[PDB]
Amino acid sequence: ASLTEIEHLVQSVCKSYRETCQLRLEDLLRQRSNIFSREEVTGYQRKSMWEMWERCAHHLTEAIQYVVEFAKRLSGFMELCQNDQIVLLKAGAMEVVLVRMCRAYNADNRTVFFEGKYGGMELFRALGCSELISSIFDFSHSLSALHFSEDEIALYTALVLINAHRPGLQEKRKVEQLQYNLELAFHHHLCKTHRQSILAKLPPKGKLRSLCSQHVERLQIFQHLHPIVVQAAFPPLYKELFS
Amino acid sequence: KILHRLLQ
Ligand SMILES: CCS(=O)(=O)c1ccc(CC(=O)Nc2nc(-c3cc(Cl)ccc3Cl)c(-c3ccccc3)s2)cc1
Repeated sequence: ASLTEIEHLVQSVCKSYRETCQLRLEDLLRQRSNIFSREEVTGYQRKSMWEMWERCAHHLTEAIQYVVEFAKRLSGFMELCQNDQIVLLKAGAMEVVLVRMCRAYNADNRTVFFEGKYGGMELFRALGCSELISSIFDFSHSLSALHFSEDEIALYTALVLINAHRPGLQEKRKVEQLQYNLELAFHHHLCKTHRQSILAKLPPKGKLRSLCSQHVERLQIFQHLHPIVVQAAFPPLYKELFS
Repeated sequence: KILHRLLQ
């Protein structure tokens, strides 16, 4: 409740994000010419549905683990009760990764960083969920048009996580208070940097929810086809969040 | 279970 306090929250959030961002932006940018060839692409398409699902679930889990660490270092998160921490992470971890993903997306040729190189949505054809894949690509394309700075991603992803509307919260008002302070920090930073134009261009929450629902739906379809693969070869954290 | 472990 003072400029100095809000500004302190902005830097805290930005720091917490930097420490848990998984890959540095520069590293991702340096690799943009490193693109899968036609032969490697064909190689991905020839892989079994279940091998590809397993690999995607593994990489999603790695990314989620960084988001979990982000939350632990996020001012006020650990002071919430354990029930609410779990509720917020279960609902928001995937949404945060989806936002973070625009950093690894190349709008100029419509590719994303995956297993050491950049590839287009055709790389994922073996998954058998083309609607989900192109929606994530489209979502990433829309976020790329905003030209997020890292600090903006830090602040926005903090708010994606700290959402007082999540069902199952026991200390709703306490999450409301933290949410409000992070909104002030985000919006103060946007005001300071003359970037409040992006507020109206941020995707609605229903878009993020739609992507997460589709992901869960397509997992369910896949798990019905290969139940022992999920039981035997999917990461436990993934199954906990999504099964 | 896993999420609980990561947080603690
Ligand atoms: C996120 C933090 S970072 O920017 O530092 C970073 C760090 C590592 C990586 C490499 C990686 O893991 N790429 C992946 N690409 C997709 C992906 C991306 C699109 Cl646009 C469409 C379809 C897919 Cl499958 C993944 C995926 C898997 C399962 C479900 C949903 C998504 S994982 C990328 C980014």
